[PDB]
Amino acid sequence: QVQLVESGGGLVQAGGTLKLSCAASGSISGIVVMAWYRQAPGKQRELVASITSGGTTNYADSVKGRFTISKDNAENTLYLRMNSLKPEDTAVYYCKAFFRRDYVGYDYWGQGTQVTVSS
Amino acid sequence: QVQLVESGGGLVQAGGTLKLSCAASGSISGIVVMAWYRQAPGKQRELVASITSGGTTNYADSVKGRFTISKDNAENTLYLRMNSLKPEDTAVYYCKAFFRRDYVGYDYWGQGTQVTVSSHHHH
Amino acid sequence: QVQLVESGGGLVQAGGTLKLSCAASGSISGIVVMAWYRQAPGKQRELVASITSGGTTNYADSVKGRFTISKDNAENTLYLRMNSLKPEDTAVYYCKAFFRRDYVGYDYWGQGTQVTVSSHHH
Amino acid sequence: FQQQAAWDVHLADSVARMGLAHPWGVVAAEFDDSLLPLSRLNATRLIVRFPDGTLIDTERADNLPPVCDLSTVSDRSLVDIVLALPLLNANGGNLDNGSESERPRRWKSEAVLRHNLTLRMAHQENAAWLTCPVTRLVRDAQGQWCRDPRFIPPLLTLSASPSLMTELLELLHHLQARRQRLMSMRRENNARLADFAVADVSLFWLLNALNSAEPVLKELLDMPYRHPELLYRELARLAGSLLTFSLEHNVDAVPAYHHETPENVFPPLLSLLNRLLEASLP
Amino acid sequence: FQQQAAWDVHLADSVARMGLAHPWGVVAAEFDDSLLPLSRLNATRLIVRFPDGTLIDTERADNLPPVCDLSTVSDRSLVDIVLALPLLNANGGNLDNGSESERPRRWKSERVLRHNLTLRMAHQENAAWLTCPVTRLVRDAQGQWCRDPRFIPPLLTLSASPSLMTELLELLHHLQARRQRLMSMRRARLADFAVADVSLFWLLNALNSAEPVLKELLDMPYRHPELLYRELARLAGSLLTFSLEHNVDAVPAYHHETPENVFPPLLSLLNRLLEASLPSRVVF
Amino acid sequence: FQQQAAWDVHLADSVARMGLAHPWGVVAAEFDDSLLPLSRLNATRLIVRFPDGTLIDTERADNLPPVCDLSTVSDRSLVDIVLALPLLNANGGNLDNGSESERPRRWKSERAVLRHNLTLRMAHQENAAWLTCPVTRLVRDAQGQWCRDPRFIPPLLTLSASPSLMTELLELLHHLQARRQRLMSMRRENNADFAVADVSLFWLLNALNSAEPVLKELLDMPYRHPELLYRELARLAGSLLTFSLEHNVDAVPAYHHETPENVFPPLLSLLNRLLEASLPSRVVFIELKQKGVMWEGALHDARLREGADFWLSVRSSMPGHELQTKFPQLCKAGSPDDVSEVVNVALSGVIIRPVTHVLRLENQYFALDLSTDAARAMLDAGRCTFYTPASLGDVKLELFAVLRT
Repeated sequence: QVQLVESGGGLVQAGGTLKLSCAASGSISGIVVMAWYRQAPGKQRELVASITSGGTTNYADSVKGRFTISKDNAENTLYLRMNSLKPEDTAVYYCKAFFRRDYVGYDYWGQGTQVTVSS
Repeated sequence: QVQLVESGGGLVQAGGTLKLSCAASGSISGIVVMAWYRQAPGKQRELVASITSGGTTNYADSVKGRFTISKDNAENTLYLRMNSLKPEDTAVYYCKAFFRRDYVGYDYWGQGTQVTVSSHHHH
Repeated sequence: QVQLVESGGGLVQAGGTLKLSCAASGSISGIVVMAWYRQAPGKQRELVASITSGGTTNYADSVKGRFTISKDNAENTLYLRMNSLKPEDTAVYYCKAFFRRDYVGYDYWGQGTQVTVSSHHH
Repeated sequence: FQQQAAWDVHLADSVARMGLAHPWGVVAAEFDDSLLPLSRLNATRLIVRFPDGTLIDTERADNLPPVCDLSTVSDRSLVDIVLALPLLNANGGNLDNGSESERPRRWKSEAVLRHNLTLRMAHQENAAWLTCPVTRLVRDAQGQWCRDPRFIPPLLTLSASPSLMTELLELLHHLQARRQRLMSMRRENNARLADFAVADVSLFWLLNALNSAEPVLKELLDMPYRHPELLYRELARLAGSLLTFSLEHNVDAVPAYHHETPENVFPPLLSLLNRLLEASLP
Repeated sequence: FQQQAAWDVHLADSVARMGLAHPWGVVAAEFDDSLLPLSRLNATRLIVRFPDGTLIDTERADNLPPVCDLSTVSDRSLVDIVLALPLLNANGGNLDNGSESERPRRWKSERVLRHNLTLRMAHQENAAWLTCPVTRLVRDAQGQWCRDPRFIPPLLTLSASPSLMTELLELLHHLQARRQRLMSMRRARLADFAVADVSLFWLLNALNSAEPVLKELLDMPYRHPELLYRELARLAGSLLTFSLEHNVDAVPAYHHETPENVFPPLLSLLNRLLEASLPSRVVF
Repeated sequence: FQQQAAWDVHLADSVARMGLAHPWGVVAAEFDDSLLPLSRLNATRLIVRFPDGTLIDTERADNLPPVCDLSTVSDRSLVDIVLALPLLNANGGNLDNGSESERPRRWKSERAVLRHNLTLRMAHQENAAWLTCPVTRLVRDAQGQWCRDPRFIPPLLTLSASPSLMTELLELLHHLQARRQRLMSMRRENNADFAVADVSLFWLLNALNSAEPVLKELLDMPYRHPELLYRELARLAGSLLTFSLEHNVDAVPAYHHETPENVFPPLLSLLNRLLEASLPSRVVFIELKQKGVMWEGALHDARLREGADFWLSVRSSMPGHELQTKFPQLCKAGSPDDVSEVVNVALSGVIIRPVTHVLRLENQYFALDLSTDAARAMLDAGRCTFYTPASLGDVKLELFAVLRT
């Protein structure tokens, strides 16, 4: 089992920056991949960026070239540096953990953090 | 397999008594618990009383304090002594047998016996 | 796996004859029973005749007494001699092979061969 | 519906094949010997597992196969009865829908599926079926069909053959007796916790063969409902250990495991073992 | 729905019964000892297979049974806890609806089917349930309930009993020590035998045959202990041949339901047989 | 739909795990070697069982994984190919739909029915999001071309999955059969006769006779899990290591299911070595009693009747080189049926010939060449006499025999 807590959300103007944090605790040794998801008002929860335990990053086409997913293994914290923010980036951001307790996978989620981008 | 036959049913006045009998035959060795059920007109079959093979009795709240379930192991007969009868006790009474054979349970039933309790004011 | 190729189909006058051939190749030693099926336009594929590897024949009631299923084991060829042909025999004829591998059965089919029987209404 | 059932049989088979070479055979095959004078055979109880993994149980899920008519084998003196179950077709339809087929289909509709179990004979074309020997009928002096007493079907359980069972209880009784007589022999020779006899050397070493096997064979026989491949391995291991000190019988005397024909494996192996037990210590 | 689960379990059981005599027992049974002074028992983890072949797993599919109230056994000094699962009825309804029954029903409905798992005691009438021992609570000098450390349930895996694992790791170390010493005790790049060698080479064959086999059974201890018993009994049998005063009747019979009378006596017997190796050190 | 499949795989796995520690591995893994110069690897047949209980069969229900592009490993000389199957998610969605995931999903939709997402991956990649099974190792040529390592063996579900192992196993059984009959022939023909002298002949025959029927049945039907074969192979190695001084008990490899190359090849060659080393003492020492100028030796031993070659150990005050020219001419053996202090007529069929070797530095060894009638008269009368004259000096004689077979 893994426990996740997001922080760092807020209101920013277009072109601004935010750094979201996700504190991970529990059986962290079983984490295969960590990700950031986002849910817009009428839209469904979409994948933003992911990082494997080996450090391989992947980004959605909409955030590629602007966002940076990173992991602090010492502090067991997942980060999302969101630069060049656009109002379309307004959503509730969730951090996810894909965990393995052999030989089965399990999904763990955070509560969510609101990110508002004004013009 | 177990074969059950009920007798002792009838017409009685309110406050009266009846003793229902249920003759059991077959693979009697596997009987875990025996019970009495009743089905009133229109209503579904309800549990009245039960007795485990070890003799532990249990009664529905409606019959508790009035009825007595007992077993004659020698004659392989289940009894139901129904005292302080009330017209609400009018129904078809069925005896049941819960049998266990190699980690599987099986339910066996009797044909049914009619019990009619009439009113206290000569009707 | 088994491969089947039908030949011998064509247009025949009512009362005529045709001999269909079905060349079998592959794991032929695994064939349990061979059959001839037919599919008329719009209608479903029906069994015509069958022959077990031991030579036991069976025919649909419609073709019994007129058709003959036979096997040339040397040439690994299944035949269907169709005599006293009727316009109702018009259909696409398929040869089938019921094959066996490891306690499981498998069906193998041919591409199909058209048989048309023309009528003298009278 | 029927799609899950094919997959559930394959799963069963694939797991069983990790620890068993032949996970198929008879668990129970009982018949009605009465009306054999009228040339008709009927099964009363059948628990049989097919080489594909299908378990047939007439006590739980399956219905008894129709009567076996022996009028067709009036010209025969021996008839090998098999329980037949159509093959499953990976490509085809395994249900009887009333449309003709060149082969038998595994299921009939009764709505739920019921296996098309049939009693057939070994002299028939049975490749369109999964087959399992279930009896052998032989003729007596009067020329009457009667079940061959010497018959053993392929076994899934030791308990499927009550004759082989009592023949094994007898082997264990013999082994334990030859072991106890060997316990007395060591005690018979004067002992002060030291051995000075060479005669005792062969004897002490023969006691190692018997004491190693006894607990192992005792547990296999206390619960005899496992596959006889287990029993064979330990029976053959013992025969091998006893063949060390003998020349009446060569090492080739230990029969190989023929699942399909247990008559050529368990009776010869038990015979060999009993001969070796009597021969080592007369 | 429930129809597929029924007799699907029979198919898996019938396959297990081809290689094993008793394919049922405990895989894991963990408890919260903290509420024992408050006369309350709770399970934390339960992976148990019942004799009908039903597997219950609280880590995945199943929900832990409700708390065991020990208020009812205040007059007792020993209480044998069992995990109970109601029998499956071929004729009846196994779903726990509103209506009352004389017997418990296998399933309850939840916002899908959920097994009706409860903790009961061996002194209760449990014939309406499938049962499997899960602990034994005994009282101390203070008179408070405490799990009996000597308790071993019917086992599906060796790993289900960490005490047996300890007792086995210890036996394997004793066997390795006695083998290494006795292998050094054999004598120019060749050897000529004696009377003393006869016994030594019997013991050496017994120990060298068993060691690799018992080592692999203990490296991966997640198989059914019938495998371990067979190989443990095979060794005990071989070792009590050159020991007079000892019959082959010393080797306990395999009894699934009561492993306390099979594995502790057998490991003890083996440890005693291992110490009983004397090479006549004072013979000049 | 997909919910039922998962639990029934778990049910079968839980049952397999009652008898086997590792119920997973390869049954069949075949490849198209033709496209390897074009840096492309394709599987032709795959029957693989994953550690979670999932059986993959390319011949039945599954589709072959897409081609493995070796352009990505141009910088490598060794590449370990594994068959990958996405991990089943207890909480998540195991079916490839529109939405993107951070992890691979177990199934794709086809026609509509579920199809497993099988792919070929390499051991140097991050594969924890997948269930993996080794399926080949590609190694490079002197030319630098990719080619499947012939020494490779994957984790086995069946013995039959490795034809090389199958061959070495058939070879081991033939070697065992040969060594068992040879040892069964050299057994003391009493009435069966065993004594304190030959513990090696007994325990080596008990070892071989116990194992032979057991290993033959495991090899007649080689489609069971190798854990069965290992247990019985290791049991034999252990029994055979009792009479070994060149090999220690640590020589028996532990069972590593994932790497069978470090378990079955070492165990089979250890067993082969132990089987060649299985030769008990074939030397019989004949005591020579000296009654002046005569030497008497008793030939009562039952093993000498079977067939044996004799040798003479001679130590004398006479110089070494001068003893070889004089002893065959001076020393004449005596008639076994006759009793005297001097032999005037040497036996017909006995010829003492000096040899290099059959330990004593100053001793001179000679072969005792005997005929059909000469060896017959000696064994029938159960005696052999030797006359050494006073001219040989302070002469000492010792008789040794080497049993044939």
